[PDB]
Parts: sequence; C-alpha cells; structure tokens
Amino acid sequence: SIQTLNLDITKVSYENGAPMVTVFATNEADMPVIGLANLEIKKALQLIPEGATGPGNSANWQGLGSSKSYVDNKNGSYTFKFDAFDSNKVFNAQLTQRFNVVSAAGKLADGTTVPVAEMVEDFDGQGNAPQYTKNIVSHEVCASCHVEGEKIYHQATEVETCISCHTQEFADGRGKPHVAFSHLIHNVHNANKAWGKDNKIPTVAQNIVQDNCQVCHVESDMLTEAKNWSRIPTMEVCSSCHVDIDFAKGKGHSQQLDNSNCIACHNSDWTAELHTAKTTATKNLINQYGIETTSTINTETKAATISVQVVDANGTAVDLKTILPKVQRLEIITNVGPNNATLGYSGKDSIFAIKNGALDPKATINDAGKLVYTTTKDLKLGQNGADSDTAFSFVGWSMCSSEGKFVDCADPAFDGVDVTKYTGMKADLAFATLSGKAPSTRHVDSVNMTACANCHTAEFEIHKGKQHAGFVMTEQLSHTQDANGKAIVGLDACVTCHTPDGTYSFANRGALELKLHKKHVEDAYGLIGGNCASCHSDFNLESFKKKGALNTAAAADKTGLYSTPITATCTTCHTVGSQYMVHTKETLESFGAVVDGTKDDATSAAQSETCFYCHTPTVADHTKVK
Ligand code: HEC
Ligand code: HEC
Ligand code: HEC
Ligand code: HEC
Ligand code: HEC
Ligand code: HEC
Ligand code: HEC
Ligand code: HEC
Ligand code: HEC
Ligand code: HEC
Ligand SMILES: [Ca+2]
Ligand SMILES: [Ca+2]
Ligand SMILES: [Ca+2]
Ligand SMILES: [Ca+2]
Ligand SMILES: [Ca+2]
Repeated sequence: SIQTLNLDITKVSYENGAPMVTVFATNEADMPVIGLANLEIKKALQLIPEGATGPGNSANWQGLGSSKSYVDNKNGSYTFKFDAFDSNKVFNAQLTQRFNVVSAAGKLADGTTVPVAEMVEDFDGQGNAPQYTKNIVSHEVCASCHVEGEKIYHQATEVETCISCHTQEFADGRGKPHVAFSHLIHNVHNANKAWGKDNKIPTVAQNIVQDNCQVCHVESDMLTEAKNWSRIPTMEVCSSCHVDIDFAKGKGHSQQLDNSNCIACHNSDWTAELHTAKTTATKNLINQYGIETTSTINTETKAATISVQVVDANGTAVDLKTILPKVQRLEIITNVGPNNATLGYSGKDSIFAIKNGALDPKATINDAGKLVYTTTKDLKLGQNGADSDTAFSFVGWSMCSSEGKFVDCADPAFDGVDVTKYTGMKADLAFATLSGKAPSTRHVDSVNMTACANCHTAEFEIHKGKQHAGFVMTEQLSHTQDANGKAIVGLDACVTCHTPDGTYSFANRGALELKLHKKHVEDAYGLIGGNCASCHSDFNLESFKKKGALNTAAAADKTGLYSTPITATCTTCHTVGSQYMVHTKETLESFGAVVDGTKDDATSAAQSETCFYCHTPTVADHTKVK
C-alpha cells in the first residue's frame, strides 16, 4: 500500500533535560502517515571531534542511549521521550548531537502495509542545526551492489545505521578493534584477511570491489567530510586491508605508537592518487581510441564484409597501420537473426583478424586505413524468416599496454593470460542485410549495461583473458534511446556467441536468455536474490513471439536438448524436478511446453506455451499470477 516511508526529525527540545524528539512521517505522496507501531530512536549519539582523543585520530560517535517510548500525535508526527537518557553521564551540549531513527516494516491498524525506513539527522546541543559533522559516505553507494531496502548482512538496511552502532566506543567496550565500522567495512570486502567466526575469506567481494575506494568514497557537496578517506590516515583503518604491518613492533613498517605522524608522510594527494592510479590509468587508455564499424552483404555471394575504422578520442580517423604494432587482438564474430540467432555457436563466423601486431591473412588494411574482413562461414541469410535477413557482427579488441602507456606487442605468441600486459578497448556492433532493406535489431529495452556497470564498473573488460580481447561495452554499439533520449548500451551483441543453441557445449545454458540468470543466481545470490530490478527495468514479454527453441541440457550422447522459450527462461532458476519448481514435467507439457526435448519439437511448439495466461510477471513482482 505505502511505497516509500519518509521520516524527518522536525524538532528537538532539551528544555526538560533529556531531549524530546519529534518525527514526522510521510508516504510517497507526502501525505502524513498515522499509526506507526514500530518507530524507534535506535541510537542517540554525540560527536567527539577529530583529534580530541589524540593527535591524528578520527572523530567518534559517543553513545547516549535509545528509546521506543513515543506518542502518536495523530497527524503524522510522533514525539519521543527517553526514560534513561545518557546513562553514562557524558552528555555535552557543545557537541553535535545525532539521532538514528528506524521504522520496521509492518502494518498500520487498518492493515496498510508499511515498508522499512531508516535515517539519521544531526543537531547542535540545543536542537538547532549542527556546527560540525562527520559525513563521509551516504547510504546510496551501498545500493549500487546490495539490494536497497533489504538488510546488508544483518540489523539494518542503510549504512548510517551501521555506523551509528559500530562505533569506536562499541569496539573498545568489546575489546574488538576490528568491529569498529571504519575497520569492518574494508575488512569484509578485502581478501587479505578473513572475518567472522566462519573465517570467511572475502574472495567474491574482493573480485568485485577490487579495493576501488571510489565505489564508496564519492566527492559530494552534501558530505563535507568526504575527503576523509585520504585525509585521515590511522593505523586502525589502514590496517583493515594492510593486515601484515605491526606498527607497535616496527614490522613491515617503521614503529608508530599512535597516529600523530601518519598525515605528515602520507599526504592526502599521495594516498588518493596511489589507490586510484590503476583504474584511472586503464580508463584513460580505454578512452584514447574508438572504432566505427560497418558491414555489407554481397548480394551474390551472401557473405558479409566488415570494415573497422579506428578513431581517436575526438572521433578523428586513425589509419590502423599507424597503431597495428600495438594491437594485441581484434576479433570479429558474426551471427544471423538478431532476435533469434540461427547459426549456433559452432556455425558462427569468427576470426582473430589481428593477434599481437600481426594481421591474419584473411584480413587486410585498405588504402583508407580501415581493416577489412569478409566472412567465410555459410551465413544462411534468409533461410529462417524475415529476421534471418540480418547479419550482426561483434568486434572486440585490445591494445598492448604497460603502466598506463600503450606499448608495442613485442611477443607474437603472447597468450593473453597476463592481463597486466594489455587493455580491452571499446567494442562495436554492425548490421547488414541480404535484401538491402533496413536491418532488424534485438530489443534492448529491458536490460542494459548501466545495470551491469553498477557492480562491475563502466570499464568492465568482459571475457578478457586467454580466450578474448575483452569487450568494453559503450555507446559505440548503441542503436536506440530510452524515453528520455539517453542512448541505450544493450547486450544484444553478446548473442553472437550466446545463441539459442548454447555456447561451446550443450550443457552450459549458454543462450543469453539463460546465461546471465544462471551465473548470478549461482554466484551473486547474496547480493541479488530474486531482485530482478538489479538488472531489469522491465520484462519484454513480447520478445518471446520472436524466439524459437532454447537449448537447456545435453543428451547423454552429448547432443543438444531444447525447451520451449518461456519454460527455458523460467527453469534456469526453477529447475524441473527440484524443490524450486512446483510444476512437474507433465504439467508443463500440458501447458504446451517442451522440456529438454529435441530442437525440432521445441521449435514446433515454441509459440504453444500458455504460461502467460496465468503468469503476469513485473519486475516489481515476477511471481505474480491471477
Ligand atoms: C549485466 C547484465 C551484468 C553482466 C553482463 C555481468 N554482470 Fe555480474 N557478477 C556479480 C558477482 C557478485 C559475480 C561473481 C564474481 C566472483 O565470483 O568472483 C559476477 C560475475 C559475473 C561475470 C563472471 C566474470 C567475472 O569477471 O566475474 C560476468 C561476465 C558478469 N558477472 C557479467 C555481480 C553482479 C551484480 C551484483 C548486484 C550486478 C547487477 C551484475 N553482476 C550485472 C552483470
Ligand atoms: C559493489 C562495488 C559493492 C559496493 C558498492 C558495496 N558492496 Fe558490500 N559486498 C559486495 C560484494 C560482491 C560482497 C560479497 C558478497 C558475498 O556473497 O560474498 C559484499 C559483502 C559485504 C558484506 C559482508 C556480508 C557478506 O555478504 O559477505 C558487508 C557487511 C557489506 N558488503 C556491506 C556493504 C556496505 C555497508 C556498503 C556501503 C558502504 C557496501 N557493502 C557497498 C559488493 C559491494
Ligand atoms: C547494533 C544496534 C548494530 C547495528 C545497527 C549493526 N550491527 Fe553489525 N554487529 C553488531 C554486533 C553486536 C556484532 C557482533 C560483534 C562481536 O562482538 O563480534 C556485529 C557484527 C557484525 C559483523 C561481523 C564483523 C566481524 O565479525 O568481524 C558484520 C560484518 C556486521 N556486523 C555488519 C553490519 C552492517 C553492514 C550493518 C548495517 C546494515 C550493521 N552491522 C549494523 C551490532 C550492530
Ligand atoms: C565501500 C565498500 C568502501 C570502500 C570500497 C572503501 N571504503 Fe573507506 N569507508 C567506507 C565506510 C562506510 C567508512 C566509514 C565512514 C564513517 O562515517 O564512519 C569508511 C571510512 C574510511 C576511512 C576513515 C576516515 C576517518 O574519518 O577516520 C578511511 C581512511 C578510508 N575509509 C579509506 C579508504 C580507502 C583508502 C579506500 C580505497 C583503498 C576505501 N576507504 C574504500 C566504505 C568504503
Ligand atoms: C583496502 C580497501 C585498502 C585500504 C583500507 C587501504 N589500502 Fe593502501 N593499498 C591497498 C591496495 C589494493 C594497494 C596496492 C595498490 C596498487 O595499485 O599498487 C595499496 C597500497 C598502498 C601503499 C603503497 C604500497 C606500499 O608498499 O607502501 C601505501 C603507502 C598505502 N596503500 C597506504 C595506505 C594508507 C595510508 C591507508 C589508510 C588511509 C590505506 N593504504 C588503506 C588497499 C587498501
Ligand atoms: C614517514 C616517517 C612515515 C610515517 C610517519 C608514516 N608512514 Fe606509513 N609509510 C611510509 C613509507 C615511505 C611507506 C612505503 C611507501 C611505498 O610505496 O612502498 C609506508 C607504507 C605504509 C603503508 C603500506 C604498507 C604496504 O603496503 O606494505 C601503510 C598502510 C602505512 N604506511 C600506514 C601508515 C600509518 C597508519 C601511519 C601512522 C600510524 C604511517 N603510515 C606513518 C612512511 C611513513
Ligand atoms: C564468443 C566470442 C562470446 C561472446 C561474444 C560473448 N561470450 Fe560470454 N561466454 C562465452 C563462452 C565460450 C563462455 C563459457 C561457456 C558458457 O556458456 O558458460 C561464456 C560465458 C559467459 C558467462 C558465464 C561466466 C563466465 O564463464 O565468464 C557470462 C555471464 C557471459 N558469458 C556473458 C557475456 C556477455 C554479457 C557478453 C556480451 C558483452 C558475452 N558473454 C559475449 C563466449 C562469448
Ligand atoms: C542480471 C544478472 C539479471 C538479473 C538479476 C535478472 N536478469 Fe533477466 N535477463 C538478463 C539478461 C542479460 C537477459 C537477456 C536479454 C536478451 O536480449 O536476451 C534477460 C532476459 C530475461 C527475460 C526475457 C525477456 C526480456 O526482457 O529479455 C525474462 C522474462 C527475464 N530475464 C526474467 C527475469 C526475472 C524474472 C528475474 C528476477 C528473478 C531476472 N530476469 C533477473 C539479466 C538478468
Ligand atoms: C533467476 C534469475 C530466476 C528466474 C529466471 C525466474 N525466477 Fe521465479 N523466483 C526466483 C527466486 C530466487 C524466487 C524466490 C524463491 C523463494 O522462496 O524465495 C522465485 C519465486 C517465484 C515464484 C513464487 C514461488 C512459488 O513457489 O511459486 C513464482 C510464481 C515464480 N518465481 C515464477 C517465475 C516465472 C513464471 C519465471 C519465468 C518468467 C521465473 N519465475 C523466472 C528466481 C527466478
Ligand atoms: C495457471 C493454470 C498456470 C499456468 C498456465 C502456468 N502456471 Fe506456473 N504457476 C501457477 C501457480 C498458481 C504457481 C504458484 C504461485 C505461488 O505463488 O505459489 C506457479 C508457479 C510457477 C513457478 C514458480 C515455481 C516455484 O518457485 O516452485 C514457475 C517458475 C512457473 N510457474 C512457470 C510456469 C511456466 C514455464 C508455465 C508455462 C509452461 C506456467 N508456469 C504456466 C499457475 C500457472
Ligand atoms: Ca529535520
Ligand atoms: Ca533512509
Ligand atoms: Ca578482510
Ligand atoms: Ca558503432
Ligand atoms: Ca500460440
């Protein structure tokens, strides 16, 4: 019923000693929300300033108590009092005062459902605006990778609530320095030491975050202490990733008995630069060059010729001859039928037109300086309906590089395993038709690269390694825009290999409709769960009318098994015969489906599924049925 619950602390009065605190609650239409049953001041704190506990030390949140005692004022406002304010007798009205307010998900009396809400707000010791703050991060950065509105590990859903409990005082009282939040937060994302009684090694978090301070520390005018990540070096925080130093004993580092001299040597400029240098260098290399790719079908031979024009950062032509010694790999993959690829993985056309500065004999550079390659696989243009009039070609490439500079590929046999030796570059996509009519294109309106980029960064070099140059996905291959006119960077190019027939094996669920689900429900469920919005803005259910069969398993003799396309898409996470699929195989067939059968039968029945008579999935709730 209520989509968003807004909370504001509108008044703080110390006129009776302990503060009286009024909160005003509104819904998404700014109407007052009356009848909240689980509103609480989870923490009352005050801010001990930087340096007060010792030279170089951080500011800290000193505890003053909590309260679940409040009156519903019947107008949207709620007024708290404290039965046991400041039981340690440390209150100091010269300090900034903070209240952390939480409302649990639940229902009002009438049964209106109400979602969780959390906030903090800061004041001076009289309830006016505060004079100074410790505002370093905000809760939004966490939502790039952890589902917003759900608990992150435990207790709460917004980082300021974590910070309000995991204080220096909290850590000291337990004798556990590592549970102060500014230690813990880096700890649980960095693999240099384990955490918890389970000794969990954060291998996955390490792979995603990659010690990239900028995914949490973002410059902002609303966060006046945002530069603290480079301006306040302390042994307590820096040791969370640098786990091998013993500052007291002078092991791995000169002895330091306190934090008084850290900043004298570790100046902010150096700490900021050194921890971001590698991502900055790589991103600078990626934005040096681009490519513009065209393709045309020869109407008589039915082969596509692909032309690649390197350009510089301004879009100005660059003869590929001038940089060929630095091109580590360039690959061209061509399939047919963008909405339902027809060549499969084995029948696709693919070539490394360049490898470590060498042109393949099947590719040339023409006098205009463009690279030119003509397909050799039978493209079967026009042999499977109107969609098969269109070939689509994915171009990925990489350039040799060292310490932020492009370099000559000096070793012809370099196998691409050592990714410190080269940079994946901006990939491209080109369309061509046999008929010469306008090409079909795949829908890109339900999932795009901005969502992938929230967790993997916009500079994600997909598949970089021994097998591929690394595909960086940008507006180079955009061919439509959203309702606000912003170019959509789609994943339709990935279908060149992620075909309805799978990838190199029939057992991988390699079709793009299945592959991203399989990978992330298996390896990212702690971050995503059933949160379809982590990738989707909506579902394009109409696209199923353009789909054929989808490969879902391999037979015992290694050949391919196929399902009808809706059933194939749902069963990646809802395996037939498992505890995750109430429908038996027999019931699914009764709904028109083919389940792990032959390509012919699955193709024949592909528009026979009745699933959407009952199922009406939306990204907000994909489980919805009539
Ligand atoms: C948008 C549709 C995408 C795409 C194209 C990819 N991702 Fe993710 N991903 C996430 C996590 C936690 C993992 C596991 C990492 C690990 O186990 O170490 C992955 C894995 C991948 C891969 C595998 C290759 C790799 O270098 O890891 C690939 C190719 C991939 N993903 C592509 C996390 C997320 C998300 C977290 C909420 C988001 C959203 C996405 N990924 C989105 C995408
Ligand atoms: C993407 C760049 C992320 C950002 C931004 C944040 N987190 Fe994260 N976190 C991320 C991953 C890939 C993992 C590993 C998940 C797994 O299943 O192993 C984590 C882990 C955590 C944890 C540990 C709990 C756990 O699930 O293992 C915590 C407590 C955590 N993350 C908190 C957290 C906070 C508070 C963030 C905002 C300051 C935040 N994360 C951002 C990925 C990313
Ligand atoms: C008090 C009201 C808390 C809130 C808010 C948050 N956490 Fe917490 N956390 C709390 C306690 C009492 C403990 C156990 C401390 C101990 O003595 O072991 C924890 C522990 C964690 C841990 C484990 C850390 C480790 O073992 O090294 C993590 C990763 C953690 N908490 C994460 C976390 C997050 C992300 C929070 C905000 C969403 C959060 N906690 C809030 C108490 C409280
Ligand atoms: C999200 C997963 C983060 C990443 C990645 C990095 N930091 Fe961080 N940092 C994060 C949080 C939630 C906090 C606590 C903020 C608070 O209000 O308490 C911090 C804190 C720090 C600090 C302490 C600043 C202080 O005033 O004492 C430092 C010095 C710091 N972080 C440094 C730092 C560096 C150098 C990082 C990249 C290598 C980095 N952080 C990443 C969240 C996250
Ligand atoms: C994990 C999120 C980290 C935190 C917190 C801090 N550092 Fe760091 N540090 C980290 C990495 C991944 C690296 C290597 C980066 C690279 O590209 O080489 C570093 C490196 C340093 C260095 C240089 C290495 C050396 O041998 O001295 C220094 C001087 C350094 N880091 C200092 C430093 C300080 C002062 C921190 C607290 C403010 C700090 N690091 C936190 C990862 C992480
Ligand atoms: C000058 C006398 C320094 C003082 C004071 C502090 N640090 Fe230091 N530190 C200094 C140097 C010259 C280096 C190595 C530089 C390099 O690039 O190799 C370091 C290293 C560190 C590191 C990184 C350790 C590693 O990656 O192996 C960290 C995390 C670090 N220093 C932290 C730190 C702290 C917390 C300090 C105050 C207690 C501190 N340093 C003071 C020079 C000097
Ligand atoms: C042929 C040149 C490919 C292109 C183009 C793309 N992918 Fe790929 N991918 C390919 C193979 C041979 C495999 C392994 C077999 C399998 O099907 O799993 C993969 C695997 C993936 C995975 C799973 C995790 C992994 O093994 O890395 C994902 C998530 C994936 N592929 C995604 C993906 C995307 C988003 C692409 C377009 C940018 C893309 N692939 C293109 C082969 C090829
Ligand atoms: C990123 C890791 C994803 C998550 C999380 C979810 N989906 Fe997805 N989905 C993803 C991709 C790359 C694709 C392929 C798009 C293409 O061009 O083929 C899909 C596809 C679907 C479809 C097909 C219709 C469409 O919009 O393309 C459906 C019905 C679908 N996905 C459902 C779905 C549901 C219900 C999810 C939450 C449990 C979900 N997806 C999550 C990537 C990702
Ligand atoms: C992985 C990306 C999934 C895809 C693809 C589909 N679903 Fe799903 N579904 C998924 C999860 C993680 C869950 C949660 C299970 C739990 O108990 O937490 C669900 C749940 C459902 C449900 C409700 C559960 C039930 O027993 O009925 C329904 C009705 C459902 N899912 C339907 C459904 C359909 C029709 C799909 C294809 C369009 C589909 N799901 C895909 C994860 C994923
Ligand atoms: C009405 C007669 C239905 C038809 C036609 C289809 N499904 Fe269904 N499905 C239906 C119900 C009442 C439920 C349970 C809803 C709940 O919340 O419990 C489901 C469930 C699913 C699920 C989730 C299963 C699970 O998590 O255990 C999936 C993935 C699913 N259904 C897929 C699906 C397919 C592929 C269909 C066409 C072949 C199909 N459903 C048709 C009701 C009905
Ligand atoms: Ca206010
Ligand atoms: Ca909030
Ligand atoms: Ca760690
Ligand atoms: Ca282009
Ligand atoms: Ca039909």
